[PDB]
Amino acid sequence: MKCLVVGHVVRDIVKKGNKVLERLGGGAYYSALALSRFCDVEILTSFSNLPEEWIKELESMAKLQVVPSETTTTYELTYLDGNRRRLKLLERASPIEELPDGEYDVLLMNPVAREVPPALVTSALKKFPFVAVDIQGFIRSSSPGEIQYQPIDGSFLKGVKILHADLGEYQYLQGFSPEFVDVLLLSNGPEPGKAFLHGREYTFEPVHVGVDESTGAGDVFLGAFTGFYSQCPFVQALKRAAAFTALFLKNRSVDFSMDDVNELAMKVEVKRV
Ligand SMILES: Nc1ncnc2c1ncn2[C@@H]1O[C@H](COP(=O)(O)OP(=O)(O)O)[C@@H](O)[C@H]1O
Ligand SMILES: O=P([O-])([O-])O[C@@H]1[C@@H](O)[C@H](O)[C@@H](O)[C@H](O)[C@@H]1O
Ligand SMILES: [Mg+2]
Repeated sequence: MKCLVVGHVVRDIVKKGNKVLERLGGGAYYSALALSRFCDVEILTSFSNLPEEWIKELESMAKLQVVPSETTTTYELTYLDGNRRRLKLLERASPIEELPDGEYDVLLMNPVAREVPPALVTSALKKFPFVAVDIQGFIRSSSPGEIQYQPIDGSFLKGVKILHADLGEYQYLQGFSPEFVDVLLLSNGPEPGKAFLHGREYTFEPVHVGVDESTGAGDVFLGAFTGFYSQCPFVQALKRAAAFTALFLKNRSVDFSMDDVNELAMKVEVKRV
């Protein structure tokens, strides 16, 4: 397979206690990282400058298509536990307005700062047969600071194959019922999550891991699920996505074997109804 992941790569300023570091982040990066274990990935993104080593990391995992920009999207993430976080947008790269006219088995739209208009999802749903979406960058407002949320109508998501939102993000979605999409992944950090298959609800319990931050969790979970769902029954795909994401969080990498994923996935609880 061949997939296109769309959205800004980010200069993350990660703060955990009194400690601060810069690293590569973004929905596009993290979702591509997950999908790189399943397929050839390309990333449609925008940025201005990034460190040579970060550009090498991206180009080792994916072909890059970069919309010119004079700015690079930059977020400060402050972690008070592993999941409870403050996000502050410091800088935003150029919007993404055009899709390539090549042919991909999967288009995954994962913006972080309103860089993908709803209109582009509608274009994508016509020019491509399989579209997956993370909602995060659609419900955030675009201006600098502590992030604000804006509700949106969900009707444009009809036809989306797989959609992911965490619990706090979901409440800003409206004109929306889960059956608008083939699979809704509704996650809640370390706590139990929900998955809907054609609107029928399942619950899942993630693998317990002790982490000082969870940056990229949702992106990896969406990316890995999209990969497993293409080659596993629904439930198994859910379990393997959870396990993969759990391995990513402690390894903060995707440099573990698929056999370990499959072993861990056996222990993930999933219930129907
Ligand atoms: N602290 C954690 N411990 C164990 N698993 C986690 C943790 N945080 C996230 N996960 C896994 O990642 C998935 C998505 O993470 P979540 O934090 O819900 O999304 P987002 O990063 O978009 O907020 C969860 O459903 C869970 O499987
Ligand atoms: O943690 P998560 O929900 O997968 O996604 C995160 C984005 O919401 C955030 O804007 C970005 O700066 C991080 O690098 C990461 O991509
Ligand atoms: Mg998220």
